[PDB]
Amino acid sequence: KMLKFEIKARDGAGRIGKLEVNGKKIETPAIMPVVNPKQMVVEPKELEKMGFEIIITNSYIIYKDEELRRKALELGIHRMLDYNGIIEVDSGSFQLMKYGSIEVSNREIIEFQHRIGVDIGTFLDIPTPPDAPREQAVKELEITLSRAREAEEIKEIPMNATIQGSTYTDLRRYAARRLSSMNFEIHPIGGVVPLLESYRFRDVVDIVISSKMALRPDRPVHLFGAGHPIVFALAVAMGVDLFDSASYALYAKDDRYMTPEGTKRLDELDYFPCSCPVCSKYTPQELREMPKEERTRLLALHNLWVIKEEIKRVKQAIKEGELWRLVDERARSHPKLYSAYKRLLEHYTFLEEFEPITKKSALFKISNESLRWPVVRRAKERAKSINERFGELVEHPIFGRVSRYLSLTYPFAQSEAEDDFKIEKPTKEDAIKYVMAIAEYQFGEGASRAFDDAKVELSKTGMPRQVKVNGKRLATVRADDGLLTLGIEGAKRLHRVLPYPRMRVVVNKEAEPFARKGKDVFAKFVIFADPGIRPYDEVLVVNENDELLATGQALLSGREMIVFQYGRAVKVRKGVE
Amino acid sequence: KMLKFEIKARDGAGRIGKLEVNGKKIETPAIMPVVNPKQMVVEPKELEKMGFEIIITNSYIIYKDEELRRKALELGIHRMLDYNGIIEVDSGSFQLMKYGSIEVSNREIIEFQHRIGVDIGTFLDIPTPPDAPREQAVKELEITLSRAREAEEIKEIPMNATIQGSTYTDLRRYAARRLSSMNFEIHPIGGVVPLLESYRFRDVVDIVISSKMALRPDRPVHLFGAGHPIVFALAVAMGVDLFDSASYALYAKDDRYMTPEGTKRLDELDYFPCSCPVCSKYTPQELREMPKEERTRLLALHNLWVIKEEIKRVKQAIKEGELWRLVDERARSHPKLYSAYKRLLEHYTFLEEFEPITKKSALFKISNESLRWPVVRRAKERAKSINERFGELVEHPIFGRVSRYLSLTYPFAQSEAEDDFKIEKPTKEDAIKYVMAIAEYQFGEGASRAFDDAKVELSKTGMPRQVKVNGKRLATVRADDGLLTLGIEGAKRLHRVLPYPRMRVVVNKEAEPFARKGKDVFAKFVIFADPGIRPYDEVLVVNENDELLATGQALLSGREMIVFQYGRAVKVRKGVE
Ligand SMILES: [Mg+2]
Ligand SMILES: [Mg+2]
Ligand SMILES: [Zn+2]
Ligand SMILES: [Zn+2]
Repeated sequence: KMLKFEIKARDGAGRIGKLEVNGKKIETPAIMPVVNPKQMVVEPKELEKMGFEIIITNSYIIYKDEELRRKALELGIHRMLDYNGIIEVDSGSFQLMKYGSIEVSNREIIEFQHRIGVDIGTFLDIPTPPDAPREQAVKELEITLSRAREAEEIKEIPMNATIQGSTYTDLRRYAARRLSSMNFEIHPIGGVVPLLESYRFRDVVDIVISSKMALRPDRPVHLFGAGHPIVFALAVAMGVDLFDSASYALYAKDDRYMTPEGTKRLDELDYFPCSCPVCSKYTPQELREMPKEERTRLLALHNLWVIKEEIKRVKQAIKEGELWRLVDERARSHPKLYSAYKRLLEHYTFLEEFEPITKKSALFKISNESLRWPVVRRAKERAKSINERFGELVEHPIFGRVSRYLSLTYPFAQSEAEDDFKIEKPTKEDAIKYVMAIAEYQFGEGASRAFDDAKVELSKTGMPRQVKVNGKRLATVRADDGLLTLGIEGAKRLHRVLPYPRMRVVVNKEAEPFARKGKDVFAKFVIFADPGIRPYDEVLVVNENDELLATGQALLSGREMIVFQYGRAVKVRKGVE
Repeated sequence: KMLKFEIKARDGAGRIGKLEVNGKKIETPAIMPVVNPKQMVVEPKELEKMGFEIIITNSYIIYKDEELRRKALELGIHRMLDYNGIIEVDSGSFQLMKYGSIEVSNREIIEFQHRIGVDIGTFLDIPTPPDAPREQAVKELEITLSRAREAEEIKEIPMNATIQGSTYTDLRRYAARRLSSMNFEIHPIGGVVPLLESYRFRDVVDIVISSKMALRPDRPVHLFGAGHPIVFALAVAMGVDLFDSASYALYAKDDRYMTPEGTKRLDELDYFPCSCPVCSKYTPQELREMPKEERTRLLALHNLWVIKEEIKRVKQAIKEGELWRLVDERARSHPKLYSAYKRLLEHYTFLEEFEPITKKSALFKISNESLRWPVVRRAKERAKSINERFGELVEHPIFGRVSRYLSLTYPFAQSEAEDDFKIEKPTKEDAIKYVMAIAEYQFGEGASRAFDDAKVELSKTGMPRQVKVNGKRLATVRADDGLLTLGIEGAKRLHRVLPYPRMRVVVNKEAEPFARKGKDVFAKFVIFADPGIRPYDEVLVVNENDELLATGQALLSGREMIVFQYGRAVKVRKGVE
C-alpha cells in the first residue's frame, strides 16, 4: 500500500481528496504541469515554488535521448529536474498514437522508470483514437490489458492503469472493470485528447461516466491530456481527481492566452481579463512587442496561474456545496460545453449515489438546467409520499408545491429562485407533524413511528428544535438545514422501528469497542452498510448482531464505505456507552 | 464643451467610450472608488497608481469639517488628496437619505464645489427610497428638479444631474426627459443602493431601462452606488458607463471578500479563487492571522483588483462582440441576477435600437436565454417575409428553418449550437437570388427592386461577390458576414427605390461639399437620420433636398447620429463627386 487516497470533502460526484504516494502528500483535485526535459519553458523548481507539487514528464523522450537518459540514470529524475514533489511519468504513449509505434518494450520502459526513481509510473497502454474501427479498439485494448498484467507482476512502484476503450462505451466499462480488479493505484482515462481539442465535450462526458460507473470508487481518476481550465469544473463534477497540462506551455509558444472560458490569441486581446503576476503588471500591447522567449515565458506563467486559480475555484465551490452552480456558469463558455453539461445531467442514477444529502449552500435556481440537478430530482421523488400523506401543500418557486411540513427542510427552505419562498412555521399542534414528515423524508418510509409520541420544542422563533419524549432528547431539528440530528435515544428508536439493514453501518469486532466510546468509524473496519446511505446522512453504527453501537453522520455512500480502506466512514456523534 | 464623450466601440446597448474633462481623459466603462476624507483604507495616491484615474468623495462631509474645509479651500481637493486624476464629488445628499436633512443649501454646496476645484460636481437631488408612496416620489422629484434648475443657471463646472423617481418607471421617464433637456454633462441613476444591497436586480433593470429610454444617448450614464463586480456586465449591457464603489473598503472592514459571482466571508474561505497581488502571495488562514488593520487593507486591495479585472473582462468582451455571452455567464451567479437577466431580454425594443447590424463573433447558443438575444429576435423577424417569398427552407439549430438564400448571411452562417449548421452554397441560377434575399433582409422591404437585372459573380469558390449591371458595380457581398457593401451606383438605385427617409443621413450645407468628395461624415453635421438605421448599416448620405451626396457605413444608430456632437457618424465609402 504505497498509495493512500481518502475523501476530505465532496459535492456532486466530485471530491477533494488526500493523496499520499510513498510519503508525499497532495490534495486533489490537482493538475500536473507537463515538463519537456529537452526544452523547459518554466523550470520544475519554479513550478514547485508556484505550488505545483506534482508534475509529469515523458520517460520515453528521456530514454531515447543520450544526454537525458544518462543524466537521469546518474542523478535520478528528481535531482535531474531539481524537483522534490511527486514526479509522474508518461510512457511516450502520445508517440504511440501520433506515430502509431514506439521503439521500446513494455518491460523495458517500466524497468527504466524504476531505475530513475519515478514516483508514479505507467506501462505501454495504447491510446486508441476516437471513432476507431471497433475491431481496432478491441485488439488494442486486449494488448493494453495484456501489458497491464505484465506490469502488475513486475511493478515495484505505484502505477497508472489507463482506461482505453476508444469511443465505445461498452469497451470503457470492460476496461474499467478489468483494471479495477487488478492492483494499480490510479486509473487515468485515455484517448480523450483528440476530443478535447475538438471541443467534443459531450463525447468526453459519456466516456468518463461510462468509465466511472465500472471503476472502484476508491482510486484516483486522471483525465489524461485535459489541461485547459474550461473543463475543470465539469470534469471534477463527474469524479475526475487529476489533470495534466502541456497546453500552458504549448499555447504560450503559439501566443495563445488561457481563460476559464476558453482561449484568446494575443493579437485579439485589448485587455488582460486577469490579475495574476503577469497580467497585473503588463498589458497585451506590451507583450505583443516583447522578445519571443519573454512573451512565451510570461504567457506560460499566466496560463499556469489561470489553471491554478480555476482549481482553487472548483475546490472552494465544493467546500461550500456550489460546484453545480460553477459548472452551470462554465457551461456558458461554449455551445459544445453547454451540450456536454446537459448530457451530464442525464446521468442522474450515477450522480445521485454520491450527491450529499445536505449542503452548506442554499439551492440556487439559476437556469433551466438547475431544475435537473441531482438534489432537485431526489427531493421531488422523495417528497411525493410525504405530500400525499400530510397534505397541506404550499406553493414553491422550484418544486411547485410541497407540504408545509417540509417547508423548513433542505432544499425546500434552503433554496432561492426568481421569487422568494415563504417559510411555513409550525403551530404548537403542528410541531410534531413537522418532525414526522422530516423523518419520513430523511430516513424513509415508516421512520415517523420513531417520533410519533414525541414532544417538539419551539424556539424564540416558531422554529422546531429539540424533540423529546418521556425522558431525554431523541433528536434535534437543525437550524441550518431543517434536517434531524439524531440523539442516541433517537437512534435506538429508529433501530427498532426500521428493519435491518436500513441506515446501518456494520463494523468489525476490532472497531466495535471504539464505536461504543463515540470514536469515529474508519472505512477499513466497515464490513457492510445500507446501499441507500448517502453522504452526510444520519447513520446507525452497528455490529454483526445488529446491536446499536453509536449514531453518527456518513461521509461516504453506503457502497463507498465498503470499498474504501482509508479515511473516515462516519463522524460519530455519540456511542451507546 | 466642459465634458466630451465619444463611443470608441460597442456591443448591445453597451459601449466603450472616451470621456474627457478638464483636459483629463478616461475610458469607460469606468469605476470610481469612493474615498472618505476622514478614513482612507487605501490612499488616492495609491488608487491613482493602481490605474483608478477617477474618484468620488463627499463634498458635504468635507464642507462640514473645519480642518478638511480649510485645507479644501486652501489647496483645493486635488492637492488636498494628493490626487491628480478626475475628481467627482457627491453633493452629500447621501445623508439626505440616511437622515432626511442636511445643513447647507443647494446653492451653497454648489458654490463650494466650484471653489475647491472639483472636476465634476452635483446638486442636492433627493434619493427617494425604492418602494415609496407615489406622493413622496413625486414630491421629492419636483424638489430635485427645482434644485436642478438653480444648478443649471449657476453652474460653472461639469455636473451630474441625477434621475430620481423611486420605483415608478413613468417618474424615471419624466425625470430623464426633463434633465436630458437641461444642460448637464452626466446622468447618474439614483435610488438604487437599497435595491442592489437587497439583490433586487430586476427592479434595477426596469429603473435603468426606463431612464435610458428617455435620456440623450450622448451623455454618460452612472449607476450610482453600484460598486460590486457582480452587476458590471449586466449594467454595461444596458448602457451604463460609470460606477462608484465604497463597498471594496466597507466589505474589507467586515472581512468580506468580493468575487465576480458574489461575496464570501473570510472565515468561510479555504482557498482564494483569485490570482491578484494579494491572493497570489497569501492564503486565507494567513489573512486571518493578521491584525485587523493589515487584514482590511489587503482585503480592500483584493476587492479593487477583482473590480479592475471584471471591468477589463467586460471591455474585452465588448471588443470581441461577446458581451451577451459574458452577461449570460454572470447571470448564473445568483437567482436574482438570473431573474434580472431574463427581464432585461424582455426589453427587446430598447436593446434592439443599439444592437449593431453585424458582428465579428459568431452567434452561439449557450442557453435558452441566448435564443432571445436581440440579434436573434431581429433576424427572426426580418426573415419571415424573405422565407415566405423565396422558400427554399433549410434546418437551423437556432432559428429552426430559414431560406437557403439567407444561409450565407449573419447571424445564420456563423451560427453555432450543440449541432453545427451546414450552409448551402449558391448555384448559377441562384447567384442573383441570394443577393435579392439579402437586400430585402439588409435594406428592408422593396430593396430587391434595386437588384433585379443584376449579375452576381462567384469567387474562386462558389460564393456570391461583386454585383454589377451593364458593367457597373451595384454592391459586393462581404466574405465575413454575407452582407452587401454598397457601391455609389447601388446607392443611387436604392435612393430612388426606397422612399425618404429610409437609409438617409441628412447633413449640413457646411458638410455637403466634404461629403461629395467622399470625406467621412461627423455627427455634429448630421441634422437628421432614419431612426431605422443601426450601427454598421449601409447608409445614403444626403442633403436636405434628399440629393444623394455619397454612400457609407454608419458607426452609430440614426437616433444617436442626431444627438451626438463628437465623433464620426458615417464612414464614407465613396462620394458622388
Ligand atoms: Mg471498507
Ligand atoms: Mg449630430
Ligand atoms: Zn494573467
Ligand atoms: Zn485577490
